Amino acid sequence: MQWSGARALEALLTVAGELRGPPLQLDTGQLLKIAKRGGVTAVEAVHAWRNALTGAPLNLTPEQVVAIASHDGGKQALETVQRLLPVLCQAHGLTPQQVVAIASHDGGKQALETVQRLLPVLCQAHGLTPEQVVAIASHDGGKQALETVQALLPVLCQAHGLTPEQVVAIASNGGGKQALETVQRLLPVLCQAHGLTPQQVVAIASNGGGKQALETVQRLLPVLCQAHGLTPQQVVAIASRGGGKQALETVQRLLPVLCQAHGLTPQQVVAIASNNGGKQALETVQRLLPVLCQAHGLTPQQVVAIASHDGGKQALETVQRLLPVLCQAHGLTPQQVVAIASNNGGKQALETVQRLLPVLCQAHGLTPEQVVAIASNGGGKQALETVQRLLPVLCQAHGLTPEQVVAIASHDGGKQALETVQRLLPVLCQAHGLTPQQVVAIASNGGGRPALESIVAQLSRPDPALAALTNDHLVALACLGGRPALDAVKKL
DNA sequence: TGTCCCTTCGCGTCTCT
DNA sequence: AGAGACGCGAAGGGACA
Repeated sequence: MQWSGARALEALLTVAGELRGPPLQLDTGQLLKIAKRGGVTAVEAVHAWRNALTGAPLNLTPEQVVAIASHDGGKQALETVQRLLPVLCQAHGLTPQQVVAIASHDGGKQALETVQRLLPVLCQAHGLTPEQVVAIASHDGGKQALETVQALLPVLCQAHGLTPEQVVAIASNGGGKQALETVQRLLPVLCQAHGLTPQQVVAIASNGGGKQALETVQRLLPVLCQAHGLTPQQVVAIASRGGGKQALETVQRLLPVLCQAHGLTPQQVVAIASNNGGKQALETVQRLLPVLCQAHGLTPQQVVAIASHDGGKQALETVQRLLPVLCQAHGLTPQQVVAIASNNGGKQALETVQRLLPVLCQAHGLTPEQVVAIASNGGGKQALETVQRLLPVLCQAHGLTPEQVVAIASHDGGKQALETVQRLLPVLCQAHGLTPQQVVAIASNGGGRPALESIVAQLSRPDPALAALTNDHLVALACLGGRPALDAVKKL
């Protein structure tokens, strides 16, 4: 495509077709996906050994191969997986899914090779579970996290009195080596000098870009409290709730402005920045707040709500754009649009709503009020889309009212709930004698899926705290609490 | 042009009261 | 109920060969 070599672009497009060909069945989006983050060697390599990967001792799925390949160094990983997957699975007892998960990142070769080399000395001499070692390694720069963990885990646990859980939490992100190193250096300083509980320091470090956040706090903590009247707790919030270095800096820079000119409480400013891409939200509310509280739009309170979530920027922009079209064209109050946008993935919901509202309301016979309810949760897009698919099959093949399906959908994780009802409603109702309404009741909550999955596992294989509770109790329990409630009872 | 490592950001799901 | 934690992963940048 680009410019350097000559004429061998044939060979590239040759292969591009043969991967739609018959070991893998790659669609366009996937080849694109590989080509994009993986590069051409990646695409070359998939083809290169696509039969070897599909069967043999590996028996990987296509989407697994895609997953491994579509990353910087993808080629290297694919080669390194062929070599090591069997030995890591047998000689160190990992699942394939685990080996893949290690591999599906930038520098997978380095991660895999380093696991092989250090999985024992960690699990043995530092009593770490393999789960934990995989966790540390399942990230960009895994080699470094692993390697650094080995070096510092004695030191961090002896001299600074940290739990191993905490060390793993820190290392189990991108930039582990850095966060670890930076903690070691700054833990005393931050603790004695700036007066922070080690718990808070670990909180901060246990995100991506922790090194930055630690350093930035040390520097900016005094100022934000002294000059800007923030509590250290409030500062730590920002620095560990996603905002990181960026948010802290942005807060300092934009705090006076948003309070004087745009008239917000610092309590709100913190709320807004205590999230991923605070910087983004903040800057977005600095603009846009006017045009939202004018161009009829909304109250500051409402704007703050929309912004106080991951990807607030997206939400605010999607609101300003689609607010008129939804309100005027599809007949929604601004109150509803705000509700829809006041969640993770607001942009996604609003957009999905606009395109599925009519579809649901004519073709599937829902009220708008219903659609809004479905949309007014985290992962709205997913529910709406799943409702669309699964409504007819749920009502016909499994005989539920719509009002029921909407109930199941109207909760965070709606998608999972619905899907899981589909899998389990039969086995539950016939094999263990539950009644749809019960199964629906269980599902109509947060954590509806794990509730159901738990409820089944229990009935099919009556785990240690057997009998005692009859089925109707387990149901009532699961509605009340869910998987927490059932696990909790099992522990008694 | 590939490989490896680091940081920021966005979406989705579950639980803790 | 809503806030907060957790998991997953895209995207963007830097360093070096």
